[PDB]
Amino acid sequence: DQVDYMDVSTQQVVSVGASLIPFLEHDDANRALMGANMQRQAVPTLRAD
Amino acid sequence: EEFDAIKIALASPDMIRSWSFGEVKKPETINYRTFKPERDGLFCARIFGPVKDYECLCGKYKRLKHRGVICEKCGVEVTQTKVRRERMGHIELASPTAHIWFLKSLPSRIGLLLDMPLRDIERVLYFESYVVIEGGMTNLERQQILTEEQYLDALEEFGDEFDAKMGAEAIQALLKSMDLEQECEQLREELNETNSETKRKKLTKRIKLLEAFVQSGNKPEWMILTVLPVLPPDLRPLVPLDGGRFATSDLNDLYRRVINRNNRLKRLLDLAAPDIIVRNEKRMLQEAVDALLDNGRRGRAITGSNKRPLKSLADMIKGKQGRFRQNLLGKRVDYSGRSVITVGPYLRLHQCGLPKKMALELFKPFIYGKLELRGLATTIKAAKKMVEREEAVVWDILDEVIREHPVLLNRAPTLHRLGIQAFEPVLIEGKAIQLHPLVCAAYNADFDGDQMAVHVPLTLEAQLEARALMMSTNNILSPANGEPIIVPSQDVVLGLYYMTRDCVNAKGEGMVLTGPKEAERLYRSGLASLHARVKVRITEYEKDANGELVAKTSLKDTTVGRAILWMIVPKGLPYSIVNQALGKKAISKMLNTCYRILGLKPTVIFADQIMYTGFAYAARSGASVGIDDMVIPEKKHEIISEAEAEVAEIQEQFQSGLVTAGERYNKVIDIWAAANDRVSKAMMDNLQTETVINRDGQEEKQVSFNSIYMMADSGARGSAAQIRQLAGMRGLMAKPDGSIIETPITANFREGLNVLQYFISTHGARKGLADTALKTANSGYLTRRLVDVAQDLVVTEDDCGTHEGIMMTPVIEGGDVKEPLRDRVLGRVTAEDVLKPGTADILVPRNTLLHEQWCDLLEENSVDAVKVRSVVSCDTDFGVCAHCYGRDLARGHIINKGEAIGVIAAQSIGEPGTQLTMRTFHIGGAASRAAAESSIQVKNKGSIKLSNVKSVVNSSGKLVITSRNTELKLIDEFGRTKESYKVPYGAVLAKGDGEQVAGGETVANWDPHTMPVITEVSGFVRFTDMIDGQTITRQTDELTGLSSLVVLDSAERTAGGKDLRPALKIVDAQGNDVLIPGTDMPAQYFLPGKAIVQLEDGVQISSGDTLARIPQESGGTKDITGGLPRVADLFEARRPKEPAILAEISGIVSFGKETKGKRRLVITPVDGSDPYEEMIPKWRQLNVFEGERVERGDVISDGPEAPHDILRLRGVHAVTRYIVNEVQDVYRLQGVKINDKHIEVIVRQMLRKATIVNAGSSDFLEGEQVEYSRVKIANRELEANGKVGATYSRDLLGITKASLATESFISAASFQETTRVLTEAAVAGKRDELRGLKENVIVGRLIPAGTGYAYHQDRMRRRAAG
RNA sequence: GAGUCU
Ligand SMILES: [Mg+2]
Ligand SMILES: [Mg+2]
Ligand SMILES: [Zn+2]
Ligand SMILES: [Zn+2]
Repeated sequence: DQVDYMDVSTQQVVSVGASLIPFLEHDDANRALMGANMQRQAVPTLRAD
Repeated sequence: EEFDAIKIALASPDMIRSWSFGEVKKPETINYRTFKPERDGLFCARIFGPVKDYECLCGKYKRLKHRGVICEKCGVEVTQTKVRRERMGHIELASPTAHIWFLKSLPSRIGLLLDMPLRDIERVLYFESYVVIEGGMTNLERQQILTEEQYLDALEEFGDEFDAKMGAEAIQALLKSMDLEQECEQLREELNETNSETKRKKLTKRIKLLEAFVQSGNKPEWMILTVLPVLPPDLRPLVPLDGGRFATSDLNDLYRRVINRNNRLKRLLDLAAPDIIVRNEKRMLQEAVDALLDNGRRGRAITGSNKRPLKSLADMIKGKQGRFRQNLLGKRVDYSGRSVITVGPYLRLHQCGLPKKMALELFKPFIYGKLELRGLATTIKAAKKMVEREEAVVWDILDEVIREHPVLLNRAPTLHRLGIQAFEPVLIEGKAIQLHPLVCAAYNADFDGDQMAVHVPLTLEAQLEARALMMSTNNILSPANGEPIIVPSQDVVLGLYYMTRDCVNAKGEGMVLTGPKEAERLYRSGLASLHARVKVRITEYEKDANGELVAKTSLKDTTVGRAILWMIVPKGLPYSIVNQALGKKAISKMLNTCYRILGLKPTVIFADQIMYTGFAYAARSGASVGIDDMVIPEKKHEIISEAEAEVAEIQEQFQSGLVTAGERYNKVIDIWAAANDRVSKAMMDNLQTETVINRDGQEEKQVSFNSIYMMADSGARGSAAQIRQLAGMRGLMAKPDGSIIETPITANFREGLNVLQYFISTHGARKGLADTALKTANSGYLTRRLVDVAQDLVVTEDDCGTHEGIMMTPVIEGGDVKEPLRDRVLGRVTAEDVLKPGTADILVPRNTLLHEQWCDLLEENSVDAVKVRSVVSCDTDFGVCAHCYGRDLARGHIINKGEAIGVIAAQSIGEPGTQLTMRTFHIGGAASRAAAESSIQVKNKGSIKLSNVKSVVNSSGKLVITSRNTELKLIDEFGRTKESYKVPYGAVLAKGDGEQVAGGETVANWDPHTMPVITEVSGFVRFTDMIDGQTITRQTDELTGLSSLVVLDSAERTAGGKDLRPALKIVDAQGNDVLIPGTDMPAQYFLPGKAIVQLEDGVQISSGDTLARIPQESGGTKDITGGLPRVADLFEARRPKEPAILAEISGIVSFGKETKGKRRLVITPVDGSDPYEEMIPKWRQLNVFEGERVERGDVISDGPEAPHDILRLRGVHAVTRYIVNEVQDVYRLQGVKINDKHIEVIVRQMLRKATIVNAGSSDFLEGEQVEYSRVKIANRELEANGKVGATYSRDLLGITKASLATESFISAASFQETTRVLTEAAVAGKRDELRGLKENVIVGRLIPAGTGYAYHQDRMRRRAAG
């Protein structure tokens, strides 16, 4: 009865970069940071897989 | 070109014109259409020279046909265009302008010399007020300022009777009129009567200047410039951008402002304009000259177009982007490249993969040289095209040049010398550098995209220097610590680990093999596991008393895999070395053993073979990482629910108001931190001994072959700490503050963190990565400070003939001995003849190396402490002797003459600071302190031996300690210290001093999160200066009403009770004071800030009761970041905020008079009847109880020691040991290995200078601090020839000051403070004779150390002979 | 100014 509100989605504390990391829940924050940063550096290939 | 030294002085107006080759009288540059030098412009050809080589402007005289011809038409000398960067110019300023560096650079120089305030001088410069230059009748005083109104007074009354003027002219005439000889005498003779501190300091500095001003040949006139020199054009170039746009230096823009205002001033003087107009122009001239020289110093810097300020001359000299730090103590280099590095696990340790096309561009001149020799190319242009076409013949010749021609490989950051290593190049197919895995530790190079720089040693000397010094195979041990840096990691450790370790039966258990080769036969044949227990015949060679190896054959019970590894093992090592299951720590000992037994060659081949087999058997193993490999204990949810209930209990007691906020904070962290230990011990117990296997007998168990376990147990990568986060519990996370978050993460990475657990984890993630970016530079700045002080120091002499050294007791600290005597004393000349216990036969000679052999004999006889020759005690003036330093830790043998120790020392200290700032920061997620030291448990039986302890017995019947620095020893049967602890203040001892204890006994017990104040007398409690609201506060509860009192400090205190000290006074039943047994001290314990008190006024107490409880909140996890500032402060020799007081002279104490609480000590020694008096603060409870035989350097106030007080009272060896122990304790907390000798090196540089007390027989006389080396060279001739002996005192210096105190001003201006160094050197007329390394690095000469050592001393005999 | 190795 004391509850007033609730988080809308499971994803809301995270960014767009970090939302695309699978199993982010099991990654240390420190490596997750670089992963989302390097995901941005990923050159697109000849065949989009 | 070659020369002896460089000298600095002020430029005379006359001297400025000598450098000039014409006056620039116009601010014009170039004609916009016909782009040429303008008529007497800033880029004039008539003044600075022609734009093309040997070509006048008009073009009448071309080429060398006209050699030294000055064209009559345009007026231009037919010379090289080289002359345009070399010839300078000048500007005849119509009016004098002050030189900002001899005005603003404090001390003011012009003001310090005039004894006239800078404010007063500036008023004269900007024409606010007149200054009297020479008041004819002394009605008007000299150097007295007159306002514009006050000038008008004297003008009507006196007129010519006084000469007061205004502007730079007035300060220059003021500097002209002053006599240096007459004023200097007067200052000497009138210092006699007063003699204070700051008068005698400033009046003596004025004498030093006046005398040095005379001896320098400088005039005070020249502080003000009448002539302004111009920089040569090519040094401030107007060149064309490819497009039509041009570009120019910011100096051209500042020169133009100066010339415009100077030419206009000449015009307004020509026009005899009113003075109001003329003054504005003279202010603007001062502003433009001051902006030219140093832009941002006098006022707001003049900005150009970009909004940024114009870069001045001073700016191209001063600091980081100045010539010194960027284009002179460091350079861009020919025959260099780089690329992304990648493994070469096939390579040998002396090799590296160098790409084809890289090596082709690198070695171009050597190919053109071979192509002409073999007769393939006629000329170089022809050879260039052969190489550009990449002909088949060229690859063969390239291949020829590179054989036996080494290449240097470098990584950023270059923290220590091993950051550069030489290899033999191997040409490879791809574009990526291949690096040898074993040298990866020195570079700190991982292959996740590191890049490395390539350099070609061109000259033969450089080929030999590369191969003899900097080759990878010569550089195995660390110069910081005598241990190998070349040590297998990762796959290699895991592979030898998998090989050696055994397993129950397995395939083919208890078999019997002919040799190590039949073991490889059964494994490759597929009949035995590497883990089968087997008897094998192995023949070990062990080395005899002489050089010869003795062969011994024996049946050995080992696994198949262990037999196979013996094949790698060279002959000379026992088989005992490969009989255990090998981890990283053991494999490092194998190469260290092998290095000391066999030599360099065997180790290099052994190290390689270990690498090869380690990788290959790691690959065989197929070791892997699955989610099931991360075993969680079944009892995790059990541990957490118990530990949750314990923490809920303190928070429920907090809501009641029983336990406070700070108490709960420390108390809750202890419960969670022991719960993390509980889950982790459960995890490692259900992980390590989890394999329960059936043998051919029935059933037993062994260590688990869980893949992750093997990886952390072998030490290949990860540790038990990391496995907690994986399988166990993540633990307490750190706040970005450093203080620990009260809610820890219960979960692990296998189970997954939830939304909040992640959010909490990110606090610690960001703060770690933050220190990797920011705090690295405080650490790297230490490296730099350390290097600049030790730079110049080199091994000069073989043996100094000094008898002295530092006594090294073993670091036995905190139960387990932290550093043996053996480790601390190894590779060091025995100072004194140090024999065995029974003093009836010498064991070790005085001037002799400590080899591992002699160090083992020290343990046999149990040598306790050993006096050892140190760098600090060396009596070499020039540098250090080889003996005092000892063994080169990197080489394992006596240090060579010529080796640069200063730099090696700085680097070893600096590097681990710097690299550890990046290490457990990227890798750090969590916090892991465990500072809950409740109770000492003694482990061996012993007699209890306390020292520096004064306890008092309490009502309970317990020995309570009332001394701060109490130590607890553990004395064995014969009577020697095994274990050592710190027993703190207000601690309860189980057994007092001398009593026997058993092993595993709590010998001491106390409360960690509180520092009690305990009494020494019994009776009642009195409240003194404890007024409510001013000094203390109060808070109460309900029905009955329990109130606690909380003492406010100066932060939470009003101005009313500032000079009131709050203290709990002891009294008896009557109401009178209670004397502390055997002393005239009425009992009074001073309570400090934040001190919580539960006993209120009028409460009966016994001796040993706790009066007040001072909070002890320190929940920061101490990483490199929290301890490094301590290191910096120690090396910089800072007194703390509260230095502990020490006795200056040995003798009988008598306490004296008092100043409203503040104590005096009129101590009158037995021999020295003359007294020494010193004031003491009120609140300092003293350790000494007066009237007692106190010696030099006895702790009177408890508290931290100034290193200054240590050196002053207890000599050099005392202060050296304070610095080494205090600094080294900080690196020992982090597990960093730095030999004591490296700290000793820098401490020697700190103990460089010395103040001369008694008069000499030169010109030291009194107060003048000079270097130690110099005063001793005088004392050598004085002790023999005679005359007045010079009494002395050695002084301590911080790094940053000792670096600036060096006589080489080029060393000083290259370190920091460039603006100040140059001006103080210019005024003294100092001459730098280029002594140290910095100086010769600057001039681009051979280092006067290392390989050039030989060469520099050969020039020095040419100088002596005639 | 946006990055890469520490
Ligand atoms: Mg790494
Ligand atoms: Mg890397
Ligand atoms: Zn001409
Ligand atoms: Zn010496």
